[PDB]
Amino acid sequence: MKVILLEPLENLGDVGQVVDVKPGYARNYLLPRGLAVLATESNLKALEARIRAQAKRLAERKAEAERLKEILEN
RNA sequence: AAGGGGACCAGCCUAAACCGUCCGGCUUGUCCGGGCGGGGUCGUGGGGCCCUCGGACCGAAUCCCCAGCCUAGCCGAAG
Ligand SMILES: [Mg+2]
Ligand SMILES: [Mg+2]
Ligand SMILES: [Mg+2]
Ligand SMILES: [Mg+2]
Ligand SMILES: [Mg+2]
Ligand SMILES: [Mg+2]
Ligand SMILES: [Mg+2]
Ligand SMILES: [Mg+2]
Ligand SMILES: [Mg+2]
Ligand SMILES: [Mg+2]
Ligand SMILES: [Mg+2]
Ligand SMILES: [Mg+2]
Ligand SMILES: [Mg+2]
Ligand SMILES: [Mg+2]
Ligand SMILES: [Mg+2]
Repeated sequence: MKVILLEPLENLGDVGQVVDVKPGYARNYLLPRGLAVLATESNLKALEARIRAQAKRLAERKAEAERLKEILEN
């Protein structure tokens, strides 16, 4: 049962990682405790749409820095 | 059971793709979901989306009117 970790978890994986666990662990532990959500298609693109923003909104923190590394060093 | 002979005869709407809008959520958006509207309905497969071209007949099982019919009756030959 693939689920999306919402927290860095011991020997399981990092936050945002999609790992496989037994169903009982998912519905009776990981899911009612907020530690993860199930890897449905519905909130699978939710994950792709956040890695997207961060990928863009981080490289923008890089593109603007250069727009001054070129100015000031000159 | 197929097949043959007959009775009757009639075919339709939708889900999904893709658009639009509204509302919700807080994993902030090219986000997810819920509505509603548009789209669409097929087996030679069909539909969606993008290119070129071509630009009125059909018609309900729904509604209206009417005939007809039903719920009383009536005329009716000649000792
Ligand atoms: Mg047979
Ligand atoms: Mg027959
Ligand atoms: Mg919608
Ligand atoms: Mg619809
Ligand atoms: Mg429609
Ligand atoms: Mg249609
Ligand atoms: Mg239609
Ligand atoms: Mg329709
Ligand atoms: Mg048809
Ligand atoms: Mg065939
Ligand atoms: Mg096709
Ligand atoms: Mg008919
Ligand atoms: Mg009909
Ligand atoms: Mg009489
Ligand atoms: Mg008499």
